[PDB]
Amino acid sequence: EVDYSATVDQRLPECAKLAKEGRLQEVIETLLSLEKQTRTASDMVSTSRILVAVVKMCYEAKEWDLLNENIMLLSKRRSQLKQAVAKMVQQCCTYVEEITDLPIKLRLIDTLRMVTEGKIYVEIERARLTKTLATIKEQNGDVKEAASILQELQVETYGSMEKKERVEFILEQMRLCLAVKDYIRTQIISKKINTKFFQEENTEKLKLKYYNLMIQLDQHEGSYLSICKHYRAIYDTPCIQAESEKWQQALKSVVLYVILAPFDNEQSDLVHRISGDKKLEEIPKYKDLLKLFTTMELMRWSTLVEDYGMELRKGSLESPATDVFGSTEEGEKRWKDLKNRVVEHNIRIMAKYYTRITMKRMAQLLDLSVDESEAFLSNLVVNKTIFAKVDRLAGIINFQRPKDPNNLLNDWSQKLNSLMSLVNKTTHLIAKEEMIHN
Repeated sequence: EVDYSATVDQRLPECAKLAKEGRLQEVIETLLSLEKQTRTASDMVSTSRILVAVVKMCYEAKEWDLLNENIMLLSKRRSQLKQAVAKMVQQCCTYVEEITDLPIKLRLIDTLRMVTEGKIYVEIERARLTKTLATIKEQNGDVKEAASILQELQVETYGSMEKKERVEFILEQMRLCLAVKDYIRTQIISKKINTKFFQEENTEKLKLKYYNLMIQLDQHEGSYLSICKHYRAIYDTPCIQAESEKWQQALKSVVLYVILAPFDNEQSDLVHRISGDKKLEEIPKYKDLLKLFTTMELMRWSTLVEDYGMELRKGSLESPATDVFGSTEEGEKRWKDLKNRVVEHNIRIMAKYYTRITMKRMAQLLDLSVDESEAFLSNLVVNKTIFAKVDRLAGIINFQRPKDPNNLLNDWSQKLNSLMSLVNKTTHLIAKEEMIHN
């Protein structure tokens, strides 16, 4: 357009000197007139410098009220250039960072966040400023208010923000929600992160923070399998997989949580996947333990305790123990759940092999009293986990379902089919033997 350029180059140092002398209101009025001229001229580079010089002038002179009023007026000028306001806010957030006085900084943050509300070109600043506000509202107590302030920011919609900073914002939102114990909101916010982003270049810190936050979230609910998956995701990070003290702990937690997960197709598949790892040999006590949950035999709770409890609960100096079975309340609950998993595995094995078993023998093999074993079996039967009929009068447990004539005759027919196939295969093998020795 008219390209003022040097016109503001002449003015700005002069008004800066006058401001240092003490004249500000007249000087800021002169810059208001010059800003009007540039804005009508639509000179982006001149208007941005004018606004930046104005806010710097009101900042260096400690004119906090004047700075806030100038920000309000300059942001609200008619047909203001958006980039000029963006540069002005970018310069003002630096002053926000520099200011250490809490009330002045808070008022300046409020003004900046109210002038940048609902505007795309300053969405990043109002984001970062909000983060700063949240920090101020957390280091001074009142974590609930900081969580509420950072929660309303829909950072996933902010297109200009870098994906890395967006993920950092979501992680901070999740951490604040966890700090106020808002696990439902933590799940809702966790849904906003695509885990594939952690397969990219150097962002392993974000991956570790995200998966630790998810571990904390799922620990409260008790979803052991999800916790095991999260720990397995931590185990695959190159940073953790490069230090023994880190990947060993991660894999210890992986094993201890895949064991705690109730048996299903997914749990068995995960156990098989983990057992294929060779790094388990660096921690045999855990590896053998996993083998104990893979073998199709009875395992005794007393033997399991006397062989692994010290290595799991108290641990060793050479191999530190995870917090999975620590002395805290969560550790005690996980220990009880481990005993439940052991007895349930024993009941599964006893259902595969036994057809009928005495309640006394079942209690003896479960390291439980008759009443405790019967209650556990009843709980399993009601949940349709394991079929069993308890003739309590005779103290008998029947794992054998009544034989449908369809089922019996189908077993007979399957035997016939296998017999015929084996006869054919034997005939072919006989033909090969005839060929070889003729």
